[PDB]
Amino acid sequence: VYLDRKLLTLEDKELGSGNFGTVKKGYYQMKKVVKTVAVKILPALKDELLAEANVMQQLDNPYIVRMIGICEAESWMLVMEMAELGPLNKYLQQNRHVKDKNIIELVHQVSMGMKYLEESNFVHRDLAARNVLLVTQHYAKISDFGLSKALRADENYYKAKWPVKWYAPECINYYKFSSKSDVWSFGVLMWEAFSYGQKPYRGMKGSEVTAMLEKGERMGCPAGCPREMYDLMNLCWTYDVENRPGFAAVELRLRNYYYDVVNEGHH
Ligand SMILES: COc1ccc(Nc2nc(N3CC[C@H](NC(=O)c4ccc(C(=O)O)cc4)C3)nc3scnc23)cc1OC
Repeated sequence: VYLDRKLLTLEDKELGSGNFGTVKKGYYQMKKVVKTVAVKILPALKDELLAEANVMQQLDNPYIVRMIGICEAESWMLVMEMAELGPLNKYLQQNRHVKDKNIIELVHQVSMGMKYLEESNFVHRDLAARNVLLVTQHYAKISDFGLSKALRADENYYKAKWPVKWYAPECINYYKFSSKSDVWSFGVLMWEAFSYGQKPYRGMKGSEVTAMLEKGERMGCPAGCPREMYDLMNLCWTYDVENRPGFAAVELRLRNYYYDVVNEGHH
């Protein structure tokens, strides 16, 4: 898990920054091959990066960004496998030609990764289109585990600036974060994807979003988004935690609809 700084070569330019730290492109000499990497570079900030690394170490799924390891040099560094195409929202903003079938493919991949995360009893707590990274146009991975929590053996939730527009009502009202709250976030992520990376709740303050949702109102159907996918969004935005679907149910719906669209394409 502990990497050798002299086997790591970093670029001068920066890729971008998340909630904390800064990410640069790099190259790491493995056992034989050289691997292209994305490297998060920086007392509280040190522990946050190590907690993020601790979460990633425990995860093993094709639809989740893999950690290569950590290194304490100029600063603490978190070395991850590179996803070359970057954040999903930014990609779709630059590529409006991307077909509806392709969007379904990508959000289904996210649902598979989240089904695994749910099974593993980890809550992501920051699921948004910005935190889905593209390996290719047809391969998405979940990233940015800086706010993620391993659930206690005896509880199905974690009790806690917040990304309010992605948060379920129980997160706001009770500070409770579960796989179900991740499902709510996933609904917002779906809306973002089908809106080609547009920000949700445009022009609204966090408090106004909370007020809107309390009234039972939800964001409208994005232009060109299939009704079946908008229906799934709304299901993810079920106010009641118990009645809201888990990721097993969400993944199955997406899987089945994706196959329907693949079938229509062949006809
Ligand atoms: C195409 O450019 C790219 C190519 C590869 C990558 N690749 C990668 N970037 C990042 N970071 C994690 C932290 C950085 N966040 C933002 O830059 C950002 C973006 C958008 C919003 C918003 O809309 O709110 C917020 C934050 C990006 N992490 C990993 S892990 C494996 N690959 C990457 C990134 C590119 O862009 C950063």
